[PDB]
Amino acid sequence: VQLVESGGGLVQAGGSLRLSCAASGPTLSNYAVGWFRQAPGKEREFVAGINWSSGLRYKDVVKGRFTVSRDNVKDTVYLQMNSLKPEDTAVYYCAARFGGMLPLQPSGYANWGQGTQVTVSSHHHHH
Amino acid sequence: QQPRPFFMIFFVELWERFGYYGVQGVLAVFFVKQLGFSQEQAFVTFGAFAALVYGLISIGGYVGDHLLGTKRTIVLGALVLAIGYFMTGMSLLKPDLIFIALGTIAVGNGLFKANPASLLSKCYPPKDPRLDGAFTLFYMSINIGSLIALSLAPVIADRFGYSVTYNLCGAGLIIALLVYIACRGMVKDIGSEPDFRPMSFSKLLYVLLGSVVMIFVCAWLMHNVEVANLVLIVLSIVVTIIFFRQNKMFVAFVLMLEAVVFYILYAQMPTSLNFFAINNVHHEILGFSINPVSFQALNPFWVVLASPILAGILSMPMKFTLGMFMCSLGFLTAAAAGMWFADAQGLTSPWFIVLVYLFQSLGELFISALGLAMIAALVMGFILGMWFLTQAAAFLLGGYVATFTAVPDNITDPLETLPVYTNVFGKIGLVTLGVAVVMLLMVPWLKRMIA
Ligand SMILES: CCCCCCCCCCCCO[C@@H]1O[C@H](CO)[C@@H](O[C@H]2O[C@H](CO)[C@@H](O)[C@H](O)[C@H]2O)[C@H](O)[C@H]1O
Ligand SMILES: CCCCCCCCCCCC
Ligand SMILES: CCCCCCCCCC
Ligand SMILES: CCCCCCCC
Ligand SMILES: CCCCCC
Repeated sequence: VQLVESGGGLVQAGGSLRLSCAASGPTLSNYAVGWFRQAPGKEREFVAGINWSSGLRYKDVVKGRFTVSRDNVKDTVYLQMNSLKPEDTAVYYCAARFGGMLPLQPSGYANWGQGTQVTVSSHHHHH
Repeated sequence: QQPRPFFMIFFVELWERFGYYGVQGVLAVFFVKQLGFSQEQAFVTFGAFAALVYGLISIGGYVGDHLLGTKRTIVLGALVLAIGYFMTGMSLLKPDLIFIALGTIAVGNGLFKANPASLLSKCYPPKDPRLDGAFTLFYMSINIGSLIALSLAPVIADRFGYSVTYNLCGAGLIIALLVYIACRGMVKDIGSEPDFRPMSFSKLLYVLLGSVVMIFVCAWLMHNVEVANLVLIVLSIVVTIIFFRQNKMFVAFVLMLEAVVFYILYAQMPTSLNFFAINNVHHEILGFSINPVSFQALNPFWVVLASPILAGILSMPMKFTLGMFMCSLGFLTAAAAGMWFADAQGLTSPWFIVLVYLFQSLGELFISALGLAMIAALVMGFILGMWFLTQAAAFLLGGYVATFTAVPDNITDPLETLPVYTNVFGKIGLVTLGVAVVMLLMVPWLKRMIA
């Protein structure tokens, strides 16, 4: 019912970060977990998710870069973010809905993490 | 208001039904999530389980009347049921136990079910006016237990796992037994004739032997639904042949086929309507988040509210006809909610499902509350066996029908599942409306035959 997100942070363009979502009392195994993100001045948008039985869903602009996966031993869901780009900068939230569906809007999900800042800098080393 | 044994029976039935509906509410999800069945496998296996649970009820009344006694068979049934619930809880350690465990619940239910009502019937002098009220309260007792179980068992299963949920089903039976034993003193002169002679150990052994054989046969049939199909087909065609060879029974037959349609629809609540709630309904009502599996509790909820009112408030074939129109409207409401009142993300308001369940429960109060009760007004043993058989066939058919809504585990978009549910629920509602119309047309002829 309360999800703990961890693993945000600051990274340079082209880098990687891993987010993790863990639940307290309820076993996360019965939940589709969707990752949402809110960039400055826009609404929360669905990024990626996994349902209770390994079905996956992705926003178009993150295919081939993000992977959602689930560790049913640790009762944790992970969002592995590779080839990061500045416009991936946002507050990221995990959200959980019972069952096999990953609806696209925040209103489809009852349980929400608090949000983790992810920042991707255009920083590159000097040539 | 009522004799003292009424209250014992009220609470024994409440707790037994709590155990049973604790299982029913979570079983299809248990199949899908815990055993990894596809939704199709889960739906047909649930249909087979429910078919056995219902078809075997005929045995326990005979055992109570003629072999061991009503009160003795209450004790035996409760013990076998508790064993079954604890075995289901053990099946999480030993998955290979699951079917045997379900078979034990089925047989325990078969031994138990008819006997509390029979006992309650003997708590009143023969034309006591309070009987009607007492049996309505008896029905509410069933639905109070069911309401609690269907509400809470998914929540418990989510927070503590299936082992705890099933052990709590067992515990509910244990306390049913304890209240019976503690109040055993209230029913000293109440029972069937074998209750008052010493127990025949010959007959007890025949009942235990047959029970164990039946537990294994049930396990096999639930594991192999494709031959459970042929068993019930040949049994149905054969008992149909022998009913047709042997005009008030004609009324019993036609009402029985209509009841078949009703039970086919009732079977959707733990399967296709359950997964429709999971996949295409918002999981929040009046601002509270809920487990969508708990939506099944709307059936006993509405029954609990409506049974007094409708007890306070044509005759036989028309009451059946009205119930069929109600069921039709329940499924047409489900289809309409999905076709026209869903979100852009494919989710519909839970108030639509509240109303679906109201319609289905009114159908129940008109049909099944009043089925073999006034099929008993048209009639013997052959028709009791055939009644429970046909209702078993209905549950197998209901599982098959539910498979048309089965969703592969890789689908995650509600807009893909919504048209499957709406197409199937709409077709169910239209077929049931047609059945209701043919029923309406025959109501006058039926009502003549009953004279
Ligand atoms: C329409 C029938 C309604 C059924 C009534 C539910 C019984 C009350 C639940 C027990 C006490 C409440 O305990 C808890 O409350 C919160 C919010 O209220 C609910 O919600 C929490 O648990 C459930 C299942 O575990 C999750 O699917 C849910 O999204 C989560 O947020 C649950 O329903 C219940 O786990
Ligand atoms: C009321 C007396 C209790 C009788 C219980 C006897 C059980 C016999 C066990 C037979 C094993 C197959
Ligand atoms: C190897 C697992 C076999 C499980 C069979 C369980 C039977 C237990 C009877 C109580
Ligand atoms: C009232 C005694 C009931 C005996 C049933 C026990 C069968 C094992
Ligand atoms: C009584 C109807 C049976 C249908 C089997 C396909």
